[PDB]
Amino acid sequence: GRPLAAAGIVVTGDKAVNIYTSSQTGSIIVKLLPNMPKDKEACAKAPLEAYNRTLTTLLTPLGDSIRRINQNAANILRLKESITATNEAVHEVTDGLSQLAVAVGKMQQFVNDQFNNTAQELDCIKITQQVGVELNLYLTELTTVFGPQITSPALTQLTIQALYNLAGGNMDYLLTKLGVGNNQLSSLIGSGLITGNPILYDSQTQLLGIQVTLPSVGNLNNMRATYLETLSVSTTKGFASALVPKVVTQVGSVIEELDTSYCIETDLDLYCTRIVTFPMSPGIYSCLNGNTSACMYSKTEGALTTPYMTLKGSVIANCKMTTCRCADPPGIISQNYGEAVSLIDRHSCNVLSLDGITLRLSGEFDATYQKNISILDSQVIVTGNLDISTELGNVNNSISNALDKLEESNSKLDKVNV
Amino acid sequence: GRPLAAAGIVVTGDKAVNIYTSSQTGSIIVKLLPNMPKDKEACAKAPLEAYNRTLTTLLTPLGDSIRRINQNAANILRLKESITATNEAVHEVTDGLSQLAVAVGKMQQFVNDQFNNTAQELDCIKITQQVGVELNLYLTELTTVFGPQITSPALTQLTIQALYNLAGGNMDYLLTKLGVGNNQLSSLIGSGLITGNPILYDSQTQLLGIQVTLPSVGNLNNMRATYLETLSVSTTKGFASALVPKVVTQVGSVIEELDTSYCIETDLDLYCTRIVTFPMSPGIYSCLNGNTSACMYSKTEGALTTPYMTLKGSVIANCKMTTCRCADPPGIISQNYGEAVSLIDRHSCNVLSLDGITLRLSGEFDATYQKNISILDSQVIVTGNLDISTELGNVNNSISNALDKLEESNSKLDKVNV
Amino acid sequence: GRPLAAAGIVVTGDKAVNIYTSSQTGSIIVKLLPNMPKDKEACAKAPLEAYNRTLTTLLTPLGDSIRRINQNAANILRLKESITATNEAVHEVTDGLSQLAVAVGKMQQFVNDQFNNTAQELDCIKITQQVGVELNLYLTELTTVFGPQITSPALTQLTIQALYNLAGGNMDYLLTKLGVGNNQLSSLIGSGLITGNPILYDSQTQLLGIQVTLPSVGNLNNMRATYLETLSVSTTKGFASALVPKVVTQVGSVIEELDTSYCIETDLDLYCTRIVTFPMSPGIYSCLNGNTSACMYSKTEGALTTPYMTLKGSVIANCKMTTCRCADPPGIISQNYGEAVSLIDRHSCNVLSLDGITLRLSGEFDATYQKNISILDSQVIVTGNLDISTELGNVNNSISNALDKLEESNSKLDKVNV
Ligand SMILES: *[C@@H]1O[C@H](CO)[C@@H](O[C@@H]2O[C@H](CO)[C@@H](O)[C@H](O)[C@H]2NC(C)=O)[C@H](O)[C@H]1NC(C)=O
Ligand SMILES: *[C@@H]1O[C@H](CO)[C@@H](O[C@@H]2O[C@H](CO)[C@@H](O)[C@H](O)[C@H]2NC(C)=O)[C@H](O)[C@H]1NC(C)=O
Ligand SMILES: *[C@@H]1O[C@H](CO)[C@@H](O[C@@H]2O[C@H](CO)[C@@H](O)[C@H](O)[C@H]2NC(C)=O)[C@H](O)[C@H]1NC(C)=O
Ligand SMILES: *[C@@H]1O[C@H](CO)[C@@H](O[C@@H]2O[C@H](CO)[C@@H](O)[C@H](O)[C@H]2NC(C)=O)[C@H](O)[C@H]1NC(C)=O
Ligand SMILES: *[C@@H]1O[C@H](CO)[C@@H](O[C@@H]2O[C@H](CO)[C@@H](O)[C@H](O)[C@H]2NC(C)=O)[C@H](O)[C@H]1NC(C)=O
Ligand SMILES: *[C@@H]1O[C@H](CO)[C@@H](O[C@@H]2O[C@H](CO)[C@@H](O)[C@H](O)[C@H]2NC(C)=O)[C@H](O)[C@H]1NC(C)=O
Repeated sequence: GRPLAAAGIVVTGDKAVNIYTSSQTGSIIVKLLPNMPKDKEACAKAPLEAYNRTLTTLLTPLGDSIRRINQNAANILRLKESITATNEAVHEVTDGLSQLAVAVGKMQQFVNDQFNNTAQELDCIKITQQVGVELNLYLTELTTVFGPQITSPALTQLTIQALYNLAGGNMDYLLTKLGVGNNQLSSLIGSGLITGNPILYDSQTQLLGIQVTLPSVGNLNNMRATYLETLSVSTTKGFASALVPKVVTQVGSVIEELDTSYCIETDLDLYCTRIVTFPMSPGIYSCLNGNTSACMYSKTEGALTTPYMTLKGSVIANCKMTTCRCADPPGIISQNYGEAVSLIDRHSCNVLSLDGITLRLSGEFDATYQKNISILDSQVIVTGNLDISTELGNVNNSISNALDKLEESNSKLDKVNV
Repeated sequence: GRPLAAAGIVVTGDKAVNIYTSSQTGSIIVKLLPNMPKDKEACAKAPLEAYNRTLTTLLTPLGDSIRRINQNAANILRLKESITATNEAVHEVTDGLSQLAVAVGKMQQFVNDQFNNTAQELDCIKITQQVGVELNLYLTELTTVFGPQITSPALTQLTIQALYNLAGGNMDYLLTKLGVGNNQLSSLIGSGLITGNPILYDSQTQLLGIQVTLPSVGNLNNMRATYLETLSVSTTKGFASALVPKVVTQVGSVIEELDTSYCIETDLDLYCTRIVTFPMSPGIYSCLNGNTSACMYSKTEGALTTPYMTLKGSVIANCKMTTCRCADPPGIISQNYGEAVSLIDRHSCNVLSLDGITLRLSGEFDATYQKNISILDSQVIVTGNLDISTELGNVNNSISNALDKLEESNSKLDKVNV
Repeated sequence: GRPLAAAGIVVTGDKAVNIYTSSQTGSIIVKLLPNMPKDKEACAKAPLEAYNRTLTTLLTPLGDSIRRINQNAANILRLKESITATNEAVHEVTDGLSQLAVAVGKMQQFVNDQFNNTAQELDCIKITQQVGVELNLYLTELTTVFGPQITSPALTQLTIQALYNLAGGNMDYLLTKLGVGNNQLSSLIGSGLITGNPILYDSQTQLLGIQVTLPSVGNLNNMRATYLETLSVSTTKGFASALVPKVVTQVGSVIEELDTSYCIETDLDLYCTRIVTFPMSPGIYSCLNGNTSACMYSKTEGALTTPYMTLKGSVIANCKMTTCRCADPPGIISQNYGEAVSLIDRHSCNVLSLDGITLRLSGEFDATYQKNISILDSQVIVTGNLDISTELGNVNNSISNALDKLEESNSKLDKVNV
């Protein structure tokens, strides 16, 4: 209840009681080498060759710690020597063309077998690239999901992902088989009852095997363990402390001291191997129900003992035995006689100064973790800036003048008599 | 032994005793920047520039927390003007060829200095690629081997790989120097005695220094600590519990209670700073040897105390004070009078329901962790599909007709008289 | 002091006293997807597509555990049929040129639109490459900085980097707000008071949210807790042990026993929720000040109790009740009567053998962790080795002979009469 805080007794903890047993075994088999494409191309043989190599460099130590555990007549002749020499000049132009047509034809299948020789080059780079990145993502994924197991041979608390994969996704089913509620997983994992340890590792196949161990818990209703602490308050004796156990468990109208030696405690759940309770004095039970007039006090204390304590980011102090100075909101703190002890939290004070120390009962820290990616523009020297049109045009035009200069020639024959 | 389980006393733990001391220091110096090729090419300057940058973004915080701690006469003339104009048409075809031969020659050293300009491009990409992947593998390798040390300044349990590297591979030698057996490494690492902490980090060289601390253990034979717990069994008094210590150590015929406050316990090994034993009542020693008739009982118990407990995934319960209902294999469970307490495990029951809770004494979970890699086929627009043969052929053929049309011309002169 | 070691009492621990409270909350919001370049190019859509995919495959499990919690006349005619056929041979050479000039022009815009088609290909690969590597560095960076939080839903000890980012770099300011000194951070983080747990995760935006919890500590000067242990030394009784508490706290001239149940201990700092001290016998206080003649002894011990213990990599043993054999430096060890107990460390012995075990008080292990990167030289088939100069030259030269063979023709006409 609450009136028990009128005798220096304050409830610090309140959690449910559970009984567990490590009677659930599993076996997660991890395939270090991902499933390569059906194409089976040896173009990704480069990124993988290095990936598989960094696996042996990373797993061997782990596997090691397991394996060991007339006058005109001269003109008619001159004309002959003129056209017999003209044909001599045409036969050469023909050789220059019949050999240049080869220099162009030879250059055809060249640039063709060089662009087609690049079509298979760039094709490989894109594949190698994708694989190189996709393969790195996996190695940085395993060292996160199964890090704890890779980094140590002995039992290590599993990873959510590792467990998520174990249940095959269907989590609500896994929990039910163990007897765990939805609002109890956070504490279940944070208890070290979900451990795992490597068992068999193959260097060749790169296939890691892990042995999982899960607990079977049985919740106990109507039974809740309560943690109790006490401060110093003046009484009939004078400056004494209330006498109450540290941990108690209640069922209906039965209250007894709980031995937390057989149990693993959390923030809101206690998983116990066994339950051992002890009978408490009748004067104690009477008090814990509300009868504050039943609690016994004693001077079991020294001079260096503190008149306060910490509870859930708060400070519970006796402000009549110590001046509670509230800094941020100026003024001295106190409480009605109904409560022998004052509770100071964030709702009434941000900075407090007690006898000796100065605790800060408030604070806020908001930060952002991001990354600014900047890519460099590597100017590629490769450019398509070949301008041979100035020469090409002078040909498409020079040919025109060669055709008409011939037309005049061929038309000068239309005027020949005989 | 086993007959002690006839008085409600059950052996839960059984481990060897060890004496240890943190008198072994080491120093692992990690080279964050790998050994670059002797070629010293500045083609891998891109992947490294970013890698070295993410190291300072990842290590600075760590280093920070350390730095601060006639009528025919007209024909003879007409023929002249016919061939003087024909040569006029040949001189132009020559200019068109002598300028096209340049347009082709200029295009030669172009595509040549563009394919050769690509031969050094693709060459760089392949290098950059390999480095980019190889360098990522290392960063995802260090955050796994030396993660614990990078993530925290204070002492942190080393990684198998970190230790494996420390011993230089030869592990059997390292253990011998510390006095550790082969079948004792699993517990040795899982004790937190193999810790390490960063000491000196250089931002420039990217060279991390870690201080290792190893224990020197001395095994004690003939001495084994045994953990003992007790349940409630009806006796001369009626509904009482046997009185026996929690931890005891035996040597030959000497049995005494062991103080486990100076020791770190494991699954099968206890590493102790010291050994403190206490003498136990003669009535106790007599019992632990086999004389069950010597053990004393007492009603040190409450009403909320459990009539059972958990042991190695099993449930040891008194099935005469509580109805043990076996679910999976229907039927009530009990045991011969020879054993006051019943042991229920997987070999006799898969699901049990006791007074209050229902524990599951069996379960199997097999899962597989893999990754399906699928690469995309980026169709490269670059193709070698230049078909200039239709035009090329029309030349290799048109030249033939130009050669024979000239042969007729040159043969029409063989029939000239003078 | 030191004279207390003349009664078998040795100081093992010496740390400062602190009062803490979890009254400091923070919220680190992590942007899983980095800030892409302003260019917004879809050329990095490949590496990111896979990166974002491995995030959902890595975070969903985490988010899941939160969402649910004449005769010559014949000659004048023969000459006509000679040049009319010669022009017939020139008109064809013209067609072969006017069609080859097209085969070259068509090949111009081809290799041009294939090199320019590659200029945008290589450009993309370089971008994709840089992004692929830069993006991998981030995923291997987060699984290290926020690994503990990604791997578990419940509270987990933060990472230096995570905290460094929280304080926005300015660390000296953060500590001051909590009341932590510079030479106290190592112990502060290694206490589990700097915890954090995921609270909200968005699958779409890939934005992780973590709730941070920091303590507010108030140092206590003039007060230092001291850990005390005792060995067996012969006295008036004979073979007994000194009687002194395990932990004590002193303030000025006030010495009392300290209850370390409310406190978290470290290597040099104790962070306590509260301080509970107990009064000790006057005979005890007198001794701890120096009056060794005031300490009481008792035979509270068994036969299996050890005559030694471990302290900071050393062994404190009674070398008059046990023969201390120093191995490395041969000889038996002992100490002046002034000190009832001998302290054996590295400064006086490297290997020791006591009654039962043989501890090694010295050792050094230096190792180096590095990586040798070797890149492969993938010979690119793409080469610029087109040598069409042998054919090109035969044209540039054949044209010369065609020009002069025509010059003779055109000069044979200069000798024509009419
Ligand atoms: C990954 O690399 C390791 C490197 O050791 C390879 O291990 C070899 O496995 C073959 C069989 O596949 C054995 O015959 C060899 O003895 C191993 N190498 C040596 C010399 O130890 C392994 O093959 C690689 N995995 C794959 C499938 O690529
Ligand atoms: C990364 O880039 C972002 C976006 O440009 C930067 O965001 C800035 O944040 C600061 C506060 O920390 C603001 O004052 C600026 O206005 C923001 N800039 C803009 C234009 O958005 C951020 O500074 C960069 N991160 C670092 C530290 O390099
Ligand atoms: C890795 O990157 C860091 C970024 O800080 C580099 O640090 C520089 O180191 C040089 C000496 O090599 C110093 O002169 C500079 O002051 C440092 N940079 C600054 C401005 O802090 C470091 O050089 C890089 N490492 C290598 C070898 O590439
Ligand atoms: C990845 O690919 C593998 C191989 O194709 C898939 O394996 C399937 O596994 C399921 C059971 O989980 C079987 O029912 C199928 O027959 C398997 N397929 C084949 C053809 O082998 C697997 O499903 C894929 N992983 C996921 C979940 O995407
Ligand atoms: C990263 O990948 C996830 C894969 O689930 C994407 O999730 C989708 O988010 C869109 C909105 O952006 C939803 O409409 C879809 O329903 C989600 N996919 C499905 C089918 O679950 C997410 O968009 C990706 N992130 C980015 C920004 O690329
Ligand atoms: C990686 O390369 C380095 C540098 O070559 C090697 O360094 C050698 O280290 C050993 C001792 O471990 C020396 O004996 C050699 O002289 C060193 N070699 C040289 C030339 O420096 C190292 O061996 C390589 N690492 C491994 C194990 O492959």
